[PDB]
Amino acid sequence: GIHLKNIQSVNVRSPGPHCAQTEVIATLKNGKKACLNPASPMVQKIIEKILNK
Amino acid sequence: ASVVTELRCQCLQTLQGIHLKNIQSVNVRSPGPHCAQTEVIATLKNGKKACLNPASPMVQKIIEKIL
Amino acid sequence: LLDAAPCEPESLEINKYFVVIIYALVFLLSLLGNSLVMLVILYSRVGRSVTDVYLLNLALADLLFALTLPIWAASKVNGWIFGTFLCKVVSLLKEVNFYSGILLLACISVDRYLAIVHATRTLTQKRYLVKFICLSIWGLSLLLALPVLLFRRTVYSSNVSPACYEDMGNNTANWRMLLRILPQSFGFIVPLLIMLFCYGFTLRTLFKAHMGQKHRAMRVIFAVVLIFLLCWLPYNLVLLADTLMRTQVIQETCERRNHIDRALDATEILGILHSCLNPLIYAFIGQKFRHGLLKILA
Repeated sequence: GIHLKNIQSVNVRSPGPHCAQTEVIATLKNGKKACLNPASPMVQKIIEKILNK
Repeated sequence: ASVVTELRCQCLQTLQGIHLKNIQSVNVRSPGPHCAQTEVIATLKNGKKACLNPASPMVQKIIEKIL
Repeated sequence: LLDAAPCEPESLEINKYFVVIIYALVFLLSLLGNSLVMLVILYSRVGRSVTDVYLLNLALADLLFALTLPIWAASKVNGWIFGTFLCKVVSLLKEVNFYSGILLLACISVDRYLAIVHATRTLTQKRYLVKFICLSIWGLSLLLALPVLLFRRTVYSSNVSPACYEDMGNNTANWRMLLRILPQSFGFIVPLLIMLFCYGFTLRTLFKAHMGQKHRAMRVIFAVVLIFLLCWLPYNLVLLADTLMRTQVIQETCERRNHIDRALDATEILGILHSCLNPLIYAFIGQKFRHGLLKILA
């Protein structure tokens, strides 16, 4: 449950040979990388708001 | 890895119409100190990189389909 | 139009390795020179003329700038790994000392103009306000350096290592471009105009007299002006080119981006030489300082 104001960027990695599960990695303003659950609609909402930004 | 005195937008032109069958991953950067616009960068399976227009509904549809 | 694609950045090892040596050498020379000048000025209280105070303040500014150099060299090496507080403090100190150094050069030029062209008139007596003028210059430098303190932090990116950049919000790029006007106006154009005017009239009045040492003074003035130009003009021109490119006046391309980045770094290296060179051009080229330094060896 990372707040929007702290998210700097989002990277979405699709399934591949090295990983069978979709990954969402959020890079925060403080430089720490966090993992997000793809199934959570909050991530999709965050992405939509960022795109509309 | 590298040192740069000043930061710039990672994209110059804005392409559209990428086939998801070739896309391997997608990165989205909100407008920060780096640049004044939201940037979407798609890395394909062959190692090439492409830039997507944030305003294109097709880009948003592709991103959500990836998720 | 598949030609469009990200412009990957490129970094070299040779520049990293050589820049550290250059910065360390400049640090050593500047430290030694400023120490010598301060020692000479402070040791003896006789003959504490206005130029002595001006040179003392210039030496202090250069000493602080050199003291701040090594952290900047480390940052150039590996990127700013040293947090936010140090980014703010060091950027503040660097910019304050740079502005004060430039404005002190301008003030010394004004003093020479008052003391030569207007030697016979009643205006020259206004050159005994070194204390208040120097205080005003330092205060103006501190006022001008505020934007660095207010909007500087580390920026974490994927392509590039962390940098002690500015973070003004959504439209940070445009605001940074606007803030760049201050270093190029109160830092280059205004002092350049003042120096050119003052030294032009000084040369005009000198060339018409019959003094014995006129030629050496003319050569010294030419040397000072050329050193200032060579030290600062390249960096300012490259910065203006970068501003124009961001404004789309000149076509923007990845090759141009790399070229301008390299030019910015090289011109910053070159312009850093001013702190080391100032003790030689302004102070040690004088007879009084040399005689005093020779005396102090007792």
